[PDB]
Amino acid sequence: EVQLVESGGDLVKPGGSLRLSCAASGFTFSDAWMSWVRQAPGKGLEWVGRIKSNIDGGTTDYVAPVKGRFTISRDDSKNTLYLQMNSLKTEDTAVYYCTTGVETYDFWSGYDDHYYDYYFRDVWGKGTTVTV
Amino acid sequence: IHLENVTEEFNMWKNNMVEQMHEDIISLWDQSLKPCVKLTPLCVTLQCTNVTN
Ligand SMILES: *[C@@H]1O[C@H](CO)[C@@H](O[C@@H]2O[C@H](CO)[C@@H](O)[C@H](O)[C@H]2NC(C)=O)[C@H](O)[C@H]1NC(C)=O
Repeated sequence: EVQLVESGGDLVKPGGSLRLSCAASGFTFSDAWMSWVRQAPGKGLEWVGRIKSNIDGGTTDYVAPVKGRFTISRDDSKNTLYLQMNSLKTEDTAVYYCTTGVETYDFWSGYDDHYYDYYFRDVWGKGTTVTV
Repeated sequence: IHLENVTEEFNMWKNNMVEQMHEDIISLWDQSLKPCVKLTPLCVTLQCTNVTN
């Protein structure tokens, strides 16, 4: 079983800062690409940004309307993902979620990568908030 | 053939016969496994629970 254990939600104003985070359970982050998405009440899903595994460079990608004030980093010890937000807008009220794709390839043999069992799990945190 | 009036300085903890036998036995043991199945296809994740007894 794979879980993103999300925490750090709090009551904040735009004139402040907030760090939200997710600790993995079962799944580790040494090969985990991770992304934050937010949903304002009454709205659809807006991508915030993505961080690649540190083994692949640690490169990040951010969505223009949230760029700079919302950034993403990784712990690499206790499997924790962080979203650090500073100097926010009144438009940033939303439920934020952390998400990742879990790819499992269980091979039938150690001599050929032809026959195997491929399992794909979309794992989400519970949802935490940024308030105004 | 009892040697009668001979007195010889015996020593274990130097006797090389100990070493020869050690080599021999280890070697004979390894040879017996040469034609046997290698259990390498079985080095996989084994999901485990307690015995129902
Ligand atoms: C080990 O687990 C297996 C299941 O993975 C048990 O086997 C089943 O036992 C039930 C009850 O008798 C049968 O109806 C099933 O048909 C059995 N399945 C298979 C594949 O044989 C097994 O009894 C367990 N053994 C111990 C010692 O706990």
